[PDB]
Amino acid sequence: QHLVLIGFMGSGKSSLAQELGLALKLEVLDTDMIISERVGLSVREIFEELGEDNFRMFEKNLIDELKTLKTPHVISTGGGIVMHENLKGLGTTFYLKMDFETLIKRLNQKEREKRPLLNNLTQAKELFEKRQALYEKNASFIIDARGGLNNSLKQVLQFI
Ligand SMILES: Nc1ncnc2c1ncn2[C@@H]1O[C@H](COP(=O)(O)OP(=O)(O)O)[C@@H](O)[C@H]1O
Ligand SMILES: O=C(O)C1=C[C@@H](OP(=O)(O)O)[C@@H](O)[C@H](O)C1
Repeated sequence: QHLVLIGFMGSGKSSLAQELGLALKLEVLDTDMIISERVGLSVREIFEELGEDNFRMFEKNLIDELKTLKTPHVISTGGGIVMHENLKGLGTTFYLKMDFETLIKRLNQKEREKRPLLNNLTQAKELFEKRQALYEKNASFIIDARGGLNNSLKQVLQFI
C-alpha cells in the first residue's frame, strides 16, 4: 500500500511526491517517467508515434506491476491514470484538487507542449470537467492544492 498522488495536469504531483518521499524516507516513483524511459520516447512522442491507446496500455500495466511492489513507495501519477479500472487497490490516494484556470495558469508554454491533451484548450476544459468525478471516486483524501507546495504537503501528512 503506497502513497499515490492523483490530479489533473499541472496539479503539482511530481514535486510534491518528491518532497513527500524525502520527509518520510520513501522511494519516489513517477508513472510517466517510468514508461517514458522504458519506451525511450517522451510522453508526447509516445502519443505521436505509438498512439494514446498504447500509452494507456503501458499505464494500465504499470498499475498491476506496482501492486507487486513490497516496500511502500510514493507514486506520482499522470493526469489520466484515473481512467483505469485497476487503479483501485494500489495505495491510499491523495487528490490534488484545483480548478481548471489555476491549473492552467501555472504551466508555462514549453510545459503545456509536453502534454498532448493540452493541444486544444476547449477540449482540455471538457476533459477536466469529465475527469472530476474520476478523481473524486478514486480519492482516499481530497487535498486543496491551491496554495503553495508546503500547504499541500501539510494536508497530506495530516492524513498519515
Ligand atoms: N502548490 C502548487 N500548486 C500547484 N502547482 C504548483 C504548486 N507548487 C508548484 N507548482 C507547479 O506545478 C508545475 C507542474 O506540476 P508538476 O510538479 O509537474 O506535477 P504534475 O505531475 O501534477 O504536472 C511545476 O512546474 C510547479 O511550478
Ligand atoms: O491526463 C492525461 O490524460 C495525461 C496527463 C499527463 O500527465 P501530467 O499530469 O504529468 O501532465 C500524461 O500522463 C499524458 O499527457 C496524459
